[PDB]
Amino acid sequence: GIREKIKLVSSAGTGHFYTTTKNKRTKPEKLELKKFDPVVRQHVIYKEAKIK
Amino acid sequence: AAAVRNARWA
Amino acid sequence: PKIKTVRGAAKRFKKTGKGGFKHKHANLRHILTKKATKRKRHLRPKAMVSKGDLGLVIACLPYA
Amino acid sequence: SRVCQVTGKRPVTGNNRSHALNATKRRFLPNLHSHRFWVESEKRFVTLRVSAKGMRVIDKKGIDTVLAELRARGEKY
Amino acid sequence: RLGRGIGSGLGKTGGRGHKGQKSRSGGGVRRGFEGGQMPLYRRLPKFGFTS
Amino acid sequence: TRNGRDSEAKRLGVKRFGGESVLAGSIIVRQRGTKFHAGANVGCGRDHTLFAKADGKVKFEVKGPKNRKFISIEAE
RNA sequence: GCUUGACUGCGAGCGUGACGGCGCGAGCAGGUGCGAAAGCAGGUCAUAGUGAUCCGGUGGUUCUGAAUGGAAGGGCCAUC
RNA sequence: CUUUAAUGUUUGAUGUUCUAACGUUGACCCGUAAUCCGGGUUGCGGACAGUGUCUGGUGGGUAGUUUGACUGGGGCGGUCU
RNA sequence: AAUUCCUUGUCGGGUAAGUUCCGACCUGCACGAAUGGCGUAAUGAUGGCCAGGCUGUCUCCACCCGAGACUCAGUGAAAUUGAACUCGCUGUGAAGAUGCAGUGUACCCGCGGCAAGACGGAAAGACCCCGUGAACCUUUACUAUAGCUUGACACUGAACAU
RNA sequence: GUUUAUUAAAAACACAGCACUGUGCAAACACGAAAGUGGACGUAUACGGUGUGACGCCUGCCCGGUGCCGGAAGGUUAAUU
RNA sequence: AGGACCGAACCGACUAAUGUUGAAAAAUUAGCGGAUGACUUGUGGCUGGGGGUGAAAGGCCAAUCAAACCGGGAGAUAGCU
RNA sequence: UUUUGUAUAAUGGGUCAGCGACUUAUAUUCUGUAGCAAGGUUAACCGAAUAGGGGAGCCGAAGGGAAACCGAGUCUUAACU
RNA sequence: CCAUAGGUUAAUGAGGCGAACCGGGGGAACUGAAACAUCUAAGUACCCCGAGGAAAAGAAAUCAACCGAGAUUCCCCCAG
Ligand SMILES: [Mg+2]
Ligand SMILES: [Mg+2]
Ligand SMILES: [Mg+2]
Ligand SMILES: [Mg+2]
Ligand SMILES: [Mg+2]
Ligand SMILES: [Mg+2]
Ligand SMILES: [Mg+2]
Ligand SMILES: [Mg+2]
Ligand SMILES: [Mg+2]
Ligand SMILES: [Mg+2]
Ligand SMILES: [Mg+2]
Ligand SMILES: [Mg+2]
Ligand SMILES: [Mg+2]
Ligand SMILES: [Mg+2]
Ligand SMILES: [Mg+2]
Ligand SMILES: [Mg+2]
Ligand SMILES: [Mg+2]
Ligand SMILES: [Mg+2]
Ligand SMILES: [Mg+2]
Ligand SMILES: [Mg+2]
Ligand SMILES: [Mg+2]
Ligand SMILES: [Mg+2]
Ligand SMILES: [Mg+2]
Ligand SMILES: [Mg+2]
Ligand SMILES: [Mg+2]
Ligand SMILES: [Mg+2]
Ligand SMILES: [Mg+2]
Ligand SMILES: [Mg+2]
Ligand SMILES: [Mg+2]
Ligand SMILES: [Mg+2]
Ligand SMILES: [Mg+2]
Ligand SMILES: [Mg+2]
Ligand SMILES: [Mg+2]
Ligand SMILES: [Mg+2]
Ligand SMILES: [Mg+2]
Ligand SMILES: [Mg+2]
Ligand SMILES: [Mg+2]
Ligand SMILES: [Mg+2]
Ligand SMILES: [Mg+2]
Ligand SMILES: [Mg+2]
Ligand SMILES: [Mg+2]
Repeated sequence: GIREKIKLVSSAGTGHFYTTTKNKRTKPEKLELKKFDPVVRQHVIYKEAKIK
Repeated sequence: AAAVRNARWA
Repeated sequence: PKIKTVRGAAKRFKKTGKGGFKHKHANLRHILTKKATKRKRHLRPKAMVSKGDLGLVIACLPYA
Repeated sequence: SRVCQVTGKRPVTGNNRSHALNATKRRFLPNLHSHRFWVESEKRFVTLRVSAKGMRVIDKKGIDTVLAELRARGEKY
Repeated sequence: RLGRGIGSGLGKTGGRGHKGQKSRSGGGVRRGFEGGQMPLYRRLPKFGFTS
Repeated sequence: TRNGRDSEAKRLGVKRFGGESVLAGSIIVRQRGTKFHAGANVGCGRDHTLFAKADGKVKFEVKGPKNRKFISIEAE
């Protein structure tokens, strides 16, 4: 296994985040997706970040 | 006492 | 001498109203990301101790 | 034996540890040294087996005062 | 009163069966032994705190 | 040798037969591929597991050009 | 072609396991996407792609805070 | 800023000249009828050596142990999800 | 070859016939130079081989002298032992029968003898395996440690030179 | 010559000899928490350790590995600050 | 002169027979080796158990030795019989 | 006795007599039984003392939740039919 | 050189023995963990020193929690 797990952090500043994986050889650009944020009870854009 | 007789096989 | 409770078991089982013991589900510590959300959601709520293990739990918990 | 004549420090026992915390019995001995102390009243040098911590108290307490306490314990010189 | 003749019904074994841990003097496994596996009160994780 | 391996049996097959009364949500058959197809008042899971969408009796029937076997629930 | 339902809280009722557990699930709530709509979407035709607990790390959290106010630490949530 | 050179500021590194700690299993005197010990005198060495605490390295010299199971006996081979 | 598996290698010597011995060969499975190599007089309750002498070692045992064994008197053990009214054969059967089946044989009981059997006696098997047994020993197994060694600080102060 | 007292006396051990190495004498080393003692009342023509094993003729090539010895510029690195 | 020769005492213990619930818990008989030496022996002394001592066999250390004997931990433990 | 299985030629026992192995303490659960009963009961200790006193405490009558908290409800969730 | 060390007398005291209990100086392993290192056994066994009829401890630089308690020792609870 060489694919590495990443976290998608909401832009709303609630601090909620999702986690997923992404291929590092391809798709260098950051991942942007519209996902539901339980804190604000709305679907917002989640931005890629680093798991630490 | 004694000394374990060695008439045993292998 | 007084019986000594198994302290490791006392930190994971609580006696309920009808004499049962509740525990949290396993498999939700550090490999949970690859598990489906439905699986994680079902593991979050508290669970009942099975009938087969009831005797073992009571032996470990004589004062509660 | 390895006993300080001023402070009374004597060997004590403890454990050698390790990165695995394995404990083995050991001994801690005082930093004893044979020194010739100048006593003004007798204008003489008297040799004492003292620890390094004992040396510090001699300056603070005075050479005569410390010897007076030793005489209360009672010993040869 | 086990081990007091055939008629008693508990003779020659004392109700302990045949050559197990329960038949040994002072024999038997400790509480929570699951045959070798870590018992259920150790498979499961700790939770909560005491107030 | 380099063989002698297998997996635990997954206990597939028909769980409730023809004419049996079932509760809503009860799975009737677990299968690999659509051996049976979902009919009236019967749902199909993500693994083609057919489950009851209503209470009633299990009925097997054969209809359609493909001569397939269908499972339906008659909710009285 | 357009998109992120690879949604969040839940879940009637079942399946399979000695158990730990694993699997299936209509429907409900909140917010979505694609459709003109009926409707479909809680990842991938399905069945392998995996590792319990302890310990430690990270984020969040009016849960706790050993005189009191904090804090440390612990708990919970997310997660390594 | 680089190549630096000098200049001012600081810890150390050896070498040396010391003695006063310390060493002397150098000489001499006394305790003393004494190849011990102690004291004195002197010489030599000397801020070392040596020892204590802490610390890195080394260390079968000496310890406490581990070194799996299945298996047409066992080992070997193979296997363990 | 104390080293050669194939192997009783091949050749020569010795014997009537020599898988050993002696001499060579080299194809050294898998010799080799101070974990020494090759030789070496003497020495050896040293190993192997050969010859002479010598003999009951043997062909092949015979006789004789003593001490037992045997008989009598006296004293008087031991290991072992579930109980026995304790035969052969064939078959059966925890799969090798005094004890089962069938069948045969056999009056009761000593004494001197021989050891085929009683899976004879001795000793909770030393081989094999097992136990999450024990012990010693080995090492670049693990974790330590005495010891050795390094530096800091303390015992331990003051000038000078770089 | 020595050896398994009580199944092995040997080709085993020892052996004189040989070589390497350590050791400057408060010697190395060894026994001792230490003092001390042995080494040795000896001083490298001495002592310890190691291997070889009279004598005769001789003992070739490899320092990569593992040890040992020497070097210390650089890299890395403890306690301490 | 000689760790020289032959050979008693003395010492060793190579072969064979006997004995093997011994005459004897290691001997006897007939032979055998050494027999002025690294000989043998008497009487004392010293070295103590992870230690001693060992011309080295894991030998010996009170008929016991790959860790003596005695007491204690101790009714160690024994998934075995 | 041990076994799938023993007349077994598998273990045990020469015989008799005596002795010889599921106990004790504390705690806990279950059953039986007795007492009291939404209550039950004391412990140490006091005490002429198996009485009586001592209710310190313990269990039960209320739970849910990690907890704060709420409460015949409570937790889960923004909220649950 | 005084001194000091040392030396000679004279007074007192101590020496040893003894069961357990007590304080202190040292201090295991078997075992348990179904192995085994941390841990357990256990500061137990044992050794050594000292004391008494008891010993030890003891008169708050203690606890409490904004109310208060008031040396030490021992018992029952708190509490597995
Ligand atoms: Mg019965
Ligand atoms: Mg049994
Ligand atoms: Mg697709
Ligand atoms: Mg152990
Ligand atoms: Mg095996
Ligand atoms: Mg051959
Ligand atoms: Mg020939
Ligand atoms: Mg030849
Ligand atoms: Mg060779
Ligand atoms: Mg060589
Ligand atoms: Mg010869
Ligand atoms: Mg001849
Ligand atoms: Mg008899
Ligand atoms: Mg018979
Ligand atoms: Mg037969
Ligand atoms: Mg007869
Ligand atoms: Mg015979
Ligand atoms: Mg055995
Ligand atoms: Mg095994
Ligand atoms: Mg012998
Ligand atoms: Mg001898
Ligand atoms: Mg012999
Ligand atoms: Mg040699
Ligand atoms: Mg080189
Ligand atoms: Mg080299
Ligand atoms: Mg001679
Ligand atoms: Mg002679
Ligand atoms: Mg001779
Ligand atoms: Mg002996
Ligand atoms: Mg031992
Ligand atoms: Mg003993
Ligand atoms: Mg014990
Ligand atoms: Mg026992
Ligand atoms: Mg029999
Ligand atoms: Mg018998
Ligand atoms: Mg009752
Ligand atoms: Mg009362
Ligand atoms: Mg009350
Ligand atoms: Mg509810
Ligand atoms: Mg254990
Ligand atoms: Mg008194």
